[PDB]
Amino acid sequence: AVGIGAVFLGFLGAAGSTMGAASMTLTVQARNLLSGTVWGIKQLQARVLAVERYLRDQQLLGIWGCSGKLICCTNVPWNSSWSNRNLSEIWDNMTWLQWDKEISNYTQIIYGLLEESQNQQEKNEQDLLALD
Amino acid sequence: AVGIGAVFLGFLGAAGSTMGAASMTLTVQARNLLSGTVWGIKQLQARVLAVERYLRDQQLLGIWGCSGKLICCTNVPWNSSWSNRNLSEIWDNMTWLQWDKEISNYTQIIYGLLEESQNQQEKNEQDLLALD
Amino acid sequence: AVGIGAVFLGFLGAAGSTMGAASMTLTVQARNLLSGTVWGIKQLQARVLAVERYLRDQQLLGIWGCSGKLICCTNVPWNSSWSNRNLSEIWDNMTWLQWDKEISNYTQIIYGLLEESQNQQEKNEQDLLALD
Amino acid sequence: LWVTVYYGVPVWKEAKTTLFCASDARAYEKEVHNVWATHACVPTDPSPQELVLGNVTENFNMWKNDMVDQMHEDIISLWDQSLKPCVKLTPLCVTLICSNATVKNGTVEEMKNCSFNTTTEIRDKEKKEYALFYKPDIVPLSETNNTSEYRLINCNTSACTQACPKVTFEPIPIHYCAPAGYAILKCNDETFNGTGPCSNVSTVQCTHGIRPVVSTQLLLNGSLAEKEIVIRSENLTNNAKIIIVHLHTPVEIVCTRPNNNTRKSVRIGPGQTFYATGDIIGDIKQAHCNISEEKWNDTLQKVGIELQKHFPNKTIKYNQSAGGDMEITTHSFNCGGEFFYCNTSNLFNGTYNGTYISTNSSANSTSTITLQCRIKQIINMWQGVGRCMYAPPIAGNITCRSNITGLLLTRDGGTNSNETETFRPAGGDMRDNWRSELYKYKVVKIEPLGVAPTRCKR
Amino acid sequence: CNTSACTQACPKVTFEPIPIHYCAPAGYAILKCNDETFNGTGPCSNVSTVQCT
Amino acid sequence: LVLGNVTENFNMWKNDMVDQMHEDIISLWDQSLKPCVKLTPLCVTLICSNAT
Ligand SMILES: *[C@@H]1O[C@H](CO)[C@@H](O[C@@H]2O[C@H](CO)[C@@H](O[C@@H]3O[C@H](CO[C@H]4O[C@H](CO[C@H]5O[C@H](CO)[C@@H](O)[C@H](O)[C@@H]5O)[C@@H](O)[C@H](O[C@H]5O[C@H](CO)[C@@H](O)[C@H](O)[C@@H]5O)[C@@H]4O)[C@@H](O)[C@H](O)[C@@H]3O)[C@H](O)[C@H]2NC(C)=O)[C@H](O)[C@H]1NC(C)=O
Ligand SMILES: *[C@@H]1O[C@H](CO)[C@@H](O[C@@H]2O[C@H](CO)[C@@H](O[C@@H]3O[C@H](CO[C@H]4O[C@H](CO[C@H]5O[C@H](CO)[C@@H](O)[C@H](O)[C@@H]5O)[C@@H](O)[C@H](O)[C@@H]4O)[C@@H](O)[C@H](O)[C@@H]3O)[C@H](O)[C@H]2NC(C)=O)[C@H](O)[C@H]1NC(C)=O
Ligand SMILES: *[C@@H]1O[C@H](CO)[C@@H](O[C@@H]2O[C@H](CO)[C@@H](O)[C@H](O)[C@H]2NC(C)=O)[C@H](O)[C@H]1NC(C)=O
Ligand SMILES: *[C@@H]1O[C@H](CO)[C@@H](O[C@@H]2O[C@H](CO)[C@@H](O)[C@H](O)[C@H]2NC(C)=O)[C@H](O)[C@H]1NC(C)=O
Repeated sequence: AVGIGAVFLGFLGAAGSTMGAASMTLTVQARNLLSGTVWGIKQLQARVLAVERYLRDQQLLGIWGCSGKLICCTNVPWNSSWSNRNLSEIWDNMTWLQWDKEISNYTQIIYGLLEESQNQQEKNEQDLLALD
Repeated sequence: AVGIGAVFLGFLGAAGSTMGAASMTLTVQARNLLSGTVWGIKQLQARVLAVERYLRDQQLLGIWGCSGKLICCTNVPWNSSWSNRNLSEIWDNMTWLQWDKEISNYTQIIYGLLEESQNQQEKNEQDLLALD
Repeated sequence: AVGIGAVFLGFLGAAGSTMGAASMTLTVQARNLLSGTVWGIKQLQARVLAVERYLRDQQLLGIWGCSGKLICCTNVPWNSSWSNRNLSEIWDNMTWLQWDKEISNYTQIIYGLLEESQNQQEKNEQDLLALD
Repeated sequence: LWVTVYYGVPVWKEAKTTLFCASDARAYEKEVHNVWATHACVPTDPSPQELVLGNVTENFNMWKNDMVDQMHEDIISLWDQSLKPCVKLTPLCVTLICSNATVKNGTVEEMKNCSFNTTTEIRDKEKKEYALFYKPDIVPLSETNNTSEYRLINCNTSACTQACPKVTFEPIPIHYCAPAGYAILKCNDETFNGTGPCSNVSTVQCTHGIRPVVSTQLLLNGSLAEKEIVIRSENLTNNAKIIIVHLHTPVEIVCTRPNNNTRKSVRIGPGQTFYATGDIIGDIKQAHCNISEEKWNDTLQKVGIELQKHFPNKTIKYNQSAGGDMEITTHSFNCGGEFFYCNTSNLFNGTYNGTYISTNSSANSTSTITLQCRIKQIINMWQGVGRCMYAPPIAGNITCRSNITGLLLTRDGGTNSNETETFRPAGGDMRDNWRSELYKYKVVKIEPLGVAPTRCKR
Repeated sequence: CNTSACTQACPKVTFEPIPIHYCAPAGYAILKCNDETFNGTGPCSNVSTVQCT
Repeated sequence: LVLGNVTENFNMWKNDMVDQMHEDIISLWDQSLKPCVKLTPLCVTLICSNAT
């Protein structure tokens, strides 16, 4: 929605801040996931391990329709048993680093509720184009 | 679209079904294209052969404006000599595995007819934004 | 849009033409950035030196909102001190190969003025959805 | 106006990379490890065609290229790799008692009949063997009171590995290809000196087939210039630069070893053999090379006129080589297995004053200049490579017939306000053999992300 | 000693046949024919897909 | 995972899995003998009497 990029705060400078402050500076952690140089067979693996990881994060966001390095809001209903917390006590004081300790037990079954049906809404868009 | 994902049917469970049923399940075949572990110089090739083949499929769908792992419908006209078959006798009984035997001979020249004019419509959208 | 490709001029055939004529043919240079074969340890790096470069060009365009291989126009103001030239004396006679000789002194800070936060207009769009 | 980015932009930056090898398909019909090209290189194809570009003008340069140094390192490491499974000799550092090799009631002047005690495959037992060794391979042992006891020229500095008889030294052509994201620019100017701007540039993926020919003082089986003889130097003012002359038309040289050698196998240790020369079955004759005299005189007059382009008032003299060790002052090459070291003082003896003399009204149209060659087997070939190799003998007479396409001259020091400015042959650094072939090519990195202003706003 | 020189097998390594699973890389699959009357050449009408044999 | 109505051709006698496994077992068995003793001083003359 704009041409601009990442901020000068450095690779992990937003760690320890709020969830809203770490909703900014996402571009910097997105930027620093690729590099390359040479120290032989021990380091050549450290080349390809930079790729095998990164495309995996380009898999799932391509699965969910997000398709980038951005905020991607969906319409899967949040089950209240996952956090049992309102928006203001999550976003204004908590950190991502300690929010992951509460959500990481449930991220797999969240992916298990992001599991079943993106392709049929792609088919719904195709039905809206073709039939309608 | 919706913010959901794959199906539970496994990697190739839709093989042998119809084109309608294999127009579902498309996310699973696109999700199992990357993995990583170690058995030395014989297996290191099996790492990079996972990536060199994956990004090529991310090339062409990026060329055609599809830009993802999804249903992507165009407006290039279908020459009738390629199949000489109507819609219902393709999508309701035929399998993708046996449709590829009929379409693979002409797939190269179909991609050749998928090699003319994307760059000029990106210029046309630039004309629609700038001039209009 | 249209799901179609490139031109028959070959890999660098638009070099030496105008900026308008090399605003065509852009698909061809983008398609020939990946290949694969084997000549051992001297060539295996020559495999990954493709991918380690190519995903880098998929990083920056993934950040700037472009997300592909296309024309991507922004709303960042052009500082006049960079070229001091109008549009017709750039686009109709100059070559990209000699435009880069003038612009590459400044491309770091032009990329540098494409910095801080695309993330905030991934937030404002969310402010159009969550709040409005 | 607003900033706008473009992907797929043809913008170049010259850079270093790792180019890889491509060889033609028919060599893959042969067995593995015969030549290094057929073992692992990729199969080339004429599908990446030569594509002429637009109005591009691009700078090229030979003398600080990276392709020639990379090719030199590849040939060093590949030839080192080819000698790993072969026999390392080592029980051949014994004392050799070398008498006269009186081949059928007459002595040979080049070969000694050296007898030595070999350890057999049973390491407590020994047997006496004999072999005929060339005199460049043989050094007298010490200052002791015995003139009949000799030694190999090694064992003082290194231990030589015998070259395997199943691998060949045939120069299969090598195509150097840039990886994906890079391109190879080829300068198509026929009058191209090798340094400066080229106004007719093309883009290729894989270079033309370079013959890895190892040769000093002449260039064999190389590519030919399109319309005129091209004289290349880094700077012609400096005397210490090797002047590479590139001929428009080749001169055919035919080389031969006439005496009918044989091959004799000596089993050294468990299951590995040492191949040496046995008897000479016939009569003793001189190994030699032949060049046509009229064509060589015409070629030297033409090299005179395009040398006189840079030296306008002076005549052109050719002198013999500077002298020294035989590996330096002789035309050293490989005539199908055997390493020839030919004397070139008959070729480079003449002068050109300014007037061209036609080859007509000759004394005889079949007159030939004959060079007399020595043959070696212990090849101190390079450095950092496993620096020596024993070349096993090959049975029968041998002939080879090749084309001279280049010369490696060197101007003498400036003195006496000289009217002639004489030139001598030179060699010893092998990069100049491959720098004369990689003169058209350069490697460039594609930078496809570009920035331009336009009226588009997001 | 007439043809080669034998190296002694190390006493700390074993000749025991530990089973080996052959796996295809990512982007490939292994088809297993489940026909019990299968001769070994021809069509199989009961095929499954597996990653590691 | 059992599949649907797929019928697929199989063949043993020109498979590539068996040749690759043969090459792997050859190269792995060669690799396992590299650090071991090569003998070589056992090529001496052996005086062999009856092992009574
Ligand atoms: C394959 O071939 C082998 C040779 O190639 C052969 O080995 C030889 O076998 C013969 C036949 O037995 C031996 O010859 C006999 O040696 C005895 C010596 O016995 C006394 O000494 C031993 C210690 O041995 C020392 O002496 C010998 C001979 O001088 C030396 O070679 C050796 O290096 C030692 O220095 C000692 O332990 C004995 O004491 C034991 O036995 C007594 C009873 O006899 C017990 O009461 C006591 O508690 C203890 O247990 C004994 O005092 C000699 O007396 C004979 O006259 C004869 O010379 C060779 O020594 C032997 N050589 C080698 C190198 O081993 C293999 O037998 C043969 N194998 C097969 C299957 O065919
Ligand atoms: C280089 O130098 C080597 C030695 O260092 C030379 O080899 C020797 O050459 C001499 C000269 O010819 C040989 O001596 C002669 O041998 C005659 C034997 O001929 C009869 O026997 C033949 C089989 O040879 C056996 O006998 C000889 C002598 O006892 C043994 O040494 C052999 O090992 C064999 O057991 C038959 O085939 C043949 O028909 C004859 O019946 C003998 O009659 C002479 O009196 C004389 O001694 C000598 O045998 C060679 N030794 C070896 C080891 O080859 C070699 O020729 C030199 N070559 C050159 C080019 O200079
Ligand atoms: C080459 O010369 C030698 C030496 O003269 C010849 O051999 C001997 O000749 C002498 C007399 O000339 C005789 O006493 C010996 O009996 C000869 N010995 C042998 C073994 O022949 C020899 O004949 C000459 N020719 C050749 C072909 O070797
Ligand atoms: C070994 O020598 C013979 C004769 O000395 C060679 O035969 C000649 O080969 C040339 C090749 O150009 C022909 O022109 C001649 O007609 C041949 N015969 C004669 C009688 O000269 C033979 O080629 C040589 N062997 C090798 C491998 O070169």
